[PDB]
Amino acid sequence: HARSTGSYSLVTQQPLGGKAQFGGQRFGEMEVWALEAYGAAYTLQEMLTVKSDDVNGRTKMYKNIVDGNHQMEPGMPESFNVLLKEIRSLGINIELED
Amino acid sequence: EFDAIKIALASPDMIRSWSFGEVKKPETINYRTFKPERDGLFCARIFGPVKDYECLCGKYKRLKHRGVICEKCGVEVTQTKVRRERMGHIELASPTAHIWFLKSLPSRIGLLLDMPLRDIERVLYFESYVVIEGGMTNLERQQILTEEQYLDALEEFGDEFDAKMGAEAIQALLKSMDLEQECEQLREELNETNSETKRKKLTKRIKLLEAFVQSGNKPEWMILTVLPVLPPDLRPLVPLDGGRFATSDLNDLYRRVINRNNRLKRLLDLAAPDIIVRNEKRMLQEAVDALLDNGRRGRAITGSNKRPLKSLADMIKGKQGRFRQNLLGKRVDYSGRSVITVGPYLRLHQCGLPKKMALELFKPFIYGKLELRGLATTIKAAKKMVEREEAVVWDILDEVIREHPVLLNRAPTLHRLGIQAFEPVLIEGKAIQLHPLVCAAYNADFDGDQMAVHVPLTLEAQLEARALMMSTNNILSPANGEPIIVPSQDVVLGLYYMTRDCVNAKGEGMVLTGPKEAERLYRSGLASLHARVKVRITEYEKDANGELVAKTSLKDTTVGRAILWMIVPKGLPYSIVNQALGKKAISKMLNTCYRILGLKPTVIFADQIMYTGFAYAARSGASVGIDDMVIPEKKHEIISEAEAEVAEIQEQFQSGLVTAGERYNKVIDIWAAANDRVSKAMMDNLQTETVINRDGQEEKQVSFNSIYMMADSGARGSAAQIRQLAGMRGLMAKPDGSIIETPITANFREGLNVLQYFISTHGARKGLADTALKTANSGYLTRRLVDVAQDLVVTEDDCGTHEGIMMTPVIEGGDVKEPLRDRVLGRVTAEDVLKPGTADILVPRNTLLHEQWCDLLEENSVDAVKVRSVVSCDTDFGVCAHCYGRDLARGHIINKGEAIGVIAAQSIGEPGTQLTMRAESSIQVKNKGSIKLSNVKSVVNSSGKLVITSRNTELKLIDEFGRTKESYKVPYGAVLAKGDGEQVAGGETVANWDPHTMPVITEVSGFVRFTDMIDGQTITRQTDELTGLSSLVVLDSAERTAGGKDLRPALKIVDAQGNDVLIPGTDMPAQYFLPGKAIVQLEDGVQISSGDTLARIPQTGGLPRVADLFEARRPKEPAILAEISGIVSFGKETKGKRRLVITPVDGSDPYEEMIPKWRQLNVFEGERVERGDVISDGPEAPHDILRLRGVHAVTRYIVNEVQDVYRLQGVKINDKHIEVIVRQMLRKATIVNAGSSDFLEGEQVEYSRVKIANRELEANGKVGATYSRDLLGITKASLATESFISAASFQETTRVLTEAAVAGKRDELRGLKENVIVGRLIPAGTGYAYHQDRMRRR
Amino acid sequence: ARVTVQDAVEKIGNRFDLVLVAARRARQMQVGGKDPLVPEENDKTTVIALREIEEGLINNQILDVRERQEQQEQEAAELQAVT
DNA sequence: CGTCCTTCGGAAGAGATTCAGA
DNA sequence: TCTGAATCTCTTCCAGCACACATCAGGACG
RNA sequence: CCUGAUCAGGCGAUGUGUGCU
Ligand SMILES: [Mg+2]
Ligand SMILES: [Zn+2]
Ligand SMILES: [Zn+2]
Repeated sequence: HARSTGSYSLVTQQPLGGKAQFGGQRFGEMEVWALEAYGAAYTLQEMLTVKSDDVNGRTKMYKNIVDGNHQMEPGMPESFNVLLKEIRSLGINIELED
Repeated sequence: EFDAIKIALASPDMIRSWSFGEVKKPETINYRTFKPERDGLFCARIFGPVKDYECLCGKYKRLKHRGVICEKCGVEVTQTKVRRERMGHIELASPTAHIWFLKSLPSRIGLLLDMPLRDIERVLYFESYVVIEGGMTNLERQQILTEEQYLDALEEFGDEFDAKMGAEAIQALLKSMDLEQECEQLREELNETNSETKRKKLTKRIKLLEAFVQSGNKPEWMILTVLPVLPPDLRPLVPLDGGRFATSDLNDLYRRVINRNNRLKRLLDLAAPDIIVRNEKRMLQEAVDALLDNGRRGRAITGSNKRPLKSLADMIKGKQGRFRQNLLGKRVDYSGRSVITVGPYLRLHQCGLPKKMALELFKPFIYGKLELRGLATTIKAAKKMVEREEAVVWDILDEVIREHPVLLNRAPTLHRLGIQAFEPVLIEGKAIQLHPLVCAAYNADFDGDQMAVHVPLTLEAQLEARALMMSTNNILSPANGEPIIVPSQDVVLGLYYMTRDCVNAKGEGMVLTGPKEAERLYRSGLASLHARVKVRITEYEKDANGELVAKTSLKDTTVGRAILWMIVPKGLPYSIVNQALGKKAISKMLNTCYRILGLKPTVIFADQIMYTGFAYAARSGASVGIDDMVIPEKKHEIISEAEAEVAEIQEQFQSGLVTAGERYNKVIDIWAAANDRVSKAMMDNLQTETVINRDGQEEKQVSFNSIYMMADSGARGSAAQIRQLAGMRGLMAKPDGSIIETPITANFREGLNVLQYFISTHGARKGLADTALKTANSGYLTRRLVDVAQDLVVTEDDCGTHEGIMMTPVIEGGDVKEPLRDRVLGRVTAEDVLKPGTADILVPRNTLLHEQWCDLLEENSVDAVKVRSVVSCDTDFGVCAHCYGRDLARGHIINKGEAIGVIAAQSIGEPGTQLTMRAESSIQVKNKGSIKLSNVKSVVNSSGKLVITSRNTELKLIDEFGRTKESYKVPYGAVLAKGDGEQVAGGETVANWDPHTMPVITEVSGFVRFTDMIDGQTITRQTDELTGLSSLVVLDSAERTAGGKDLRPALKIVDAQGNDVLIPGTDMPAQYFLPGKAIVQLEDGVQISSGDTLARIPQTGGLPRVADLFEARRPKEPAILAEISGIVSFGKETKGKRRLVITPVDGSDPYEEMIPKWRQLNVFEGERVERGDVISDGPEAPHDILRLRGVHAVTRYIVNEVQDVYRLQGVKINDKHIEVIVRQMLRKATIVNAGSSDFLEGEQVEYSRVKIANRELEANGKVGATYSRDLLGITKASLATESFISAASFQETTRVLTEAAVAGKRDELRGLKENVIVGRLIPAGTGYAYHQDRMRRR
Repeated sequence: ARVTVQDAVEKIGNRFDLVLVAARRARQMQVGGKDPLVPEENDKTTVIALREIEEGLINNQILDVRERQEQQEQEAAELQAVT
C-alpha cells in the first residue's frame, strides 16, 4: 500500500486509515519518540505538521513541490484548534497569550 | 507567533462573548431539502453558510456580494470553514452545577464551602434544603434541612429566615462569601491549633483560597448559567448509505438538554406547581451532568443498545481521545507499507524498494520534473502521463531517486534504531528488500514482518536524514559502546567453515607466494579450502606517527585464512585472522577495525565480510541430517544405573527408614548427577570424534559435524539445545513451580511417549503466556519513563561545581561482578585523583576519562573515583555537558543540544522484553588475601578468638595489592578466628556463628546476680520430659500477670566481692536486659566468661521489580529505621503495638516510635544506634533512605538494584540513563523554614524554583530558606509538573484540567511534548539552535 | 556520492550545525542564488553541499560574509539608480 | 407522510469509622 | 470529651498494527 | 484533497470478532 496525497478525514483534517479507503500510515507515538531521540526537528515538524494537518500549509507544500522549491511553512495543526474548541466548549476558558 | 497558553474559568460574559447566537429548538434538519432548521443545532443564521459563498435561500452566489447578510434569511456569506469556528450558547432557565467541580475527588466546592460532599449532593439534587443567611435564629449557616424540618423551622421562624434547594442555594452561598475574612480566619486557626489532620485540611483550604484571590476568578463561576455548544463541523451529521443520517452522540445529548430546557421554560411560563418544577429542575441538572461528563452518574444513558454514550470528556480522555490519538500520533501522507525480504547484494547504506511504491510515493516529484523539461504542459497532462505510464517516466524516476533518502520503520519501535534512512534501489516486485546486517538492529526476522516507509519532503529533512539517521552512522548503540553490525548467522557459519584446519587435505605443506595464488589454487581445485600451508604475507603496522610501515614475512596458516586476508584493510595485524573465527572473534575484529582505522574502512569491510560469508557458506553446503546427531553408548548404562539407585532408595523408604522429603531430594540429586554425566559423554563424543591418518598412524582432531559447527561457531544455539537433541532433556517443571521426580529420559532423535511430551507441554505453555503478557508490561513501562523524562535537554557547557558520587568496583560476596573500568569509563572526575603513593595530581579534575586514563588507573590501582554524576548537577532547568559524560554513540563529549531523557528512557525500557515475570552458617573465603575489619567493636575472649559487640561488622578481603576483592556481613555475636589485618589461606573458615540464636554475649566477668526476676510473674521453671531441659525460662511480653506488668529483669555482673562492676567509660553497671523468649542458662552465683550467652533468643524479581523500584513502592513489610541517634529503650506494655524510645546524648529527645508486634528487633537496650541503622529486618524503603542518609545513598541503591536485575538477565546498560531517571524522580521538594522567602511553611515546590529563590537572597544580605527533598514515583513526578499539557497527555486528564482551571495555571512552553502538541520546533539540537536565537531575540 | 559525512562533521564540529549550514547552502543553490564551487557528478544539491563542506570552504562565517557582500552590491547598484 | 414523545485485578488518593489516654 | 493511626469505599489502565461485520430514534397520533 | 465533464460528485463513530508483530 502507498499514498502520495488522497482524500482527507472530516472532523480533524488528517489522512484516513486503511487500504480500501485510500489512506496513509500512522506515525505513532513511539516513532515520535524515536525522532526526538535523534536531534531531528524539521523532520518531526513536517511529519506532524505539513504532511498530516494544516490545510493551508499542505496546499502551499504541494505547489512548492510541483514548482521545484523544497520549502515548508509551519502554520498550526488544525486538530489542535479542534482541541481548543472542545475544551472551550466546557466551562474552561483556554486562550493563546501573545 | 505566540508564547505561553493560559487557562481559567469561563465567565458568563466570556461565554456570551464567544457565542454568536442563541440556540432554542431541538430540530436539526428538514430531511426533504437537507437545509437545516431556522436556528436548531445545525444552522445558517448562527454558525454560517453551508457551501462556499452561497446563501441559504438562493440569492447571493458570488464574491461581489460578499459580506452583507441576507435580508430574507440572514446568512453572512463567508467560507464554510466558518462553520468550524463559530459557536453558540444556551440560556439555561435555572442554574446548574458543573460536574467536574463536584465529583473530582477532591471536590472543589466540597472543600471551598467546608461541607460534606454527600450534603452538597443532597442540596443540588433536590431532596433537601440548606440555610442561606439565617441571621439571629436557632439555625446555623451550613445546616441542611428536609421538608418537615423546613416546615418546623418556618413555623418557629415565620420571620426573616431563608433555606433553599438546588443549584440556587449553592450559588447564593458562593456569592455571599467574602474570601478575605476566610483567609484571615484560616491563618488564625492555623496559628491557634496543634492537630495534624486539621493542619492538613487547613493548608489545602488556605492554598486554594490564596491561589484563588491571586487569580481574578469568582466562586460563583463554577455554576453554569449560559452553556456553550460545540461548532457543528466538530460534531458532524454523516450521510449513511440508506435513508436517514448517522449522527454522533453529542447531537442526542444537546437535543435532550434543549428539550428539557424548553419544558422547564414552559413550566415556569404557565406557573407550574412546586413538585413538578422540582422534578423538572432535577431532570435538567441530570441532563447537563450527563452531557459534560457521562458515566460519573449511576446508570449512564445509552443510545440504542448496551453501550453508554460518548460525551465531551470522553472526547479528550483515554487511549482514543485527542491527546493520545490525534495530536501525538498522526496519520501521515507520502507513506506506505509492505512486507520485507532479504536481497543480500545491497550495500548497507541502501535498501530495495518496489517500482510501484516508488511511482506512487513520488508523484509530485515526477510531475515537477516532467513539466520542467517540457514533456507535459499542465497538471492534467502530467497526471495522464503518469497514469498511462509512457517510457519516459522511468527515466525521470531514476533521476528523482538518485540521492533522496527514505525512512524505513518497523511497527514496534522500541529504541531509536527503529527508524533509519536509506537510499532507494528500484525492484520489480512487491516486497521491500532490506540489508541483512540491519535486521538485528531492527530485531526483525523475515517470517512475515511488515515495515513502513516514509518520505522526507523538504530539504532540511533530507539533510537530517543524511547527517543523523543514515544507516552508516548508527554503528554504536546508545546504551553501551558495542557494535550493532554484528554478523549474525550464515556469515559466521561461512567464515567458521572457511578458517579452520583439518589434519590432512589436498595441498599439504606446500609454500605459497601470496594470498592471490592461494585463491588461484582454491578456485581451480588443486588444493582444498582448509589445509595448512606456509604463505608469504605482507602486513602494515602503523607504528609511525600516522605513517604505514610495511613488513612482510612467511606465516604458517591455512588457505582459507589467506583468502580471508584478501579483504582485511591495511592497518589491522595478521594475528586477528589466524584463529578459528567464531562469532565473538569476528565481532571483536570489527571492533578493532573501528578503533584503528575509523569509519569508512569499517563500513566497506562489513560489506566485504557479509559478501564473502554468504559466498563461502554457499560453497560449504553445511546441511543437517538425522545421522549427524550421535547418541552416546554410555547413555543406556547411565540411565540403568540411575534407575538402580532410585530403586535402592525406594527400597530404603518402603520399610520405614527415611522420610518423604529426604527421598525426594535424594532422587533429584542423583538424577541431576546422571544428567550431567550424559551431557559430558555426548559432548566428548562430538568434540573429539573424527580420527584420520596423516602419514600412517591415526590422530584425533576437532570434528566437522554439522550441528557441532553450527553450535561451536555461535550461529544458532548453545550447548543446552544440542544437549536436548542428543542427551536426556533434564527435569521439566510443573504449574505449582515444583519439579517432577521422574525425568524425561528420552531425546528428540528418539521418540517420546505420551506423558513425557505432556510434561514438556507444561513448561511450553508457561513460557508462551509469560511473553504474551510481558509485551504489554514492557510498553507501559517505556511510556511512563519517557513521560517522566524529556523535560531535559543538554543545555549548558559546564556547571562549574565540585559535587559528585564516589564510584567503586562492585562486590557482592561472590566473585567481582563489575570492575572499575566498566563503571568509571568516559565520565569526568570531580576531585583530582590522589595518587596513592604520595600526594600527586594523577588526573586533573576536569578530564574526560577515556580508555587510556582508565588503563592508568588500572596501573596505579585506584579503587574509588569521585566522579561527576547527573544527580548532583547544579544546572537550572537542564543538565550541563561536563556532568553527563561521553555520548556512547559517538566518540567525543556530549553536544550542547542533544536530548538525553528520551534516549535514556528508551535504553532502560527497551530490554524489558528480556525480563522474566513468574543458611546463615559461616563465612568461607575464596582466595588468599588480607583481612580488613569495618565498623567493629570487638573483644578478645578467653579461648583466643575474637567476639563482636557491634551489629554491622563488615569483613573485607584485601588482596596483596591494596584493593578489596571480597566482602561479607558478620552479624552480632560471632566467632572470628582472625584479627585486624591477619593472613588467611585459600578456603579457610574465617568467621562462624549460629543461624538460630541471637546471642546475649558479655563483655566483663565475675559474679552474676538476678534482679527483678519472679518465678510466677517474669520467669518460670520450664522442665522438659525426662529432663530434656532444666533451666529458668523468662516469660514473654503480654502473657505475664498485671501485678508484674511494669517489672523488667536485669542480669547484673558484679565482681568477686559483690561490688558493682561498671561499664568501662561510664558509671552505670554492666547489667543486661532480658527481652521476651529468654532462657536463663548461666545461673545465680556463677562466675562467667567474656562473650557469654546469657539467654537464647530464637526467631520476587523480574519486570515488576523494576516497576517497584522506579515507582518507589514501599514493600509490604518494610524495614524500620532509627530516625535519630541515641540510646534505645522500651515503654508501653504492648497494647497492640510496643513503644520505642530513642534518646540522644547532647541534644533534645522529642522522639518516639511505636513498633509493631509482629516485627522482631535486631537491637538490645544497649545498642546506642546512629540514624541510618535498622531496628527490624526486611527490605529497605527508598523514602527512608532519602530522608535519613542522603541523595547519593538513594541513587546508589536504585542503580545497584536495577543493575542486578538487568545484569542477571545478561543485558548491559550504562549508568547514565538510570541516574538521569533518578534525577527526574527526585525533583520536587518541601519547605521547612521560610525565613525571608515568599513561601508558606508546609508547602511543596520544585527544587529549581526554590534553588533560584534563595540564590538572590544569599548573595544579598537576607536569610535563605530550607528545603527537604522528597522522592516521588514516576507516575507522581509526571502529574506534578510546572505544565499541564504534559500532565494531560499522560494519565488522568480530568483532575489535571480541573486543578489547572481553578488555579489559572499559565503553561509556558519549552518542554518537548508542549511543542510537539502545538506543532513547532523541538528544543533538541536543530530547533535548539533556533530557540537560542529566539531567546536572544526576547 | 557521500555515504558518510564524517569529514563534514570534523570540519563543523557539532553534528547539528552541519544540517543548518548545509540547508542554507542548498537553499542558495536550488532557488537560484549561485552555482557550486565544486564540479558536480550530476548529483543533487544536498550531496553538493556536503561535498563542499568536505572540501572545506563553506561554513557559517563564509556564508555570512558572502551574503553581506551580495547585499552591499544591491546597495551599490541602487546608488547608480539615484544618480 | 409531518410532527413529535419518551458478580473473577493491583495500587495510590481521598473521604468515613474505631480507638485509647487525658 | 477528642484526636491520630488503622479501617472501609470511589477511580483507572492494561503494547502496536491490519482485516470483517452490525448498527445507526422508532411508534404512533395528527 | 480525490474521481469523472470554464463544471459535477465524493469526507464517520461505536462496539464485537479474527489474524499478524
Ligand atoms: Mg517477526
Ligand atoms: Zn439570501
Ligand atoms: Zn553540572
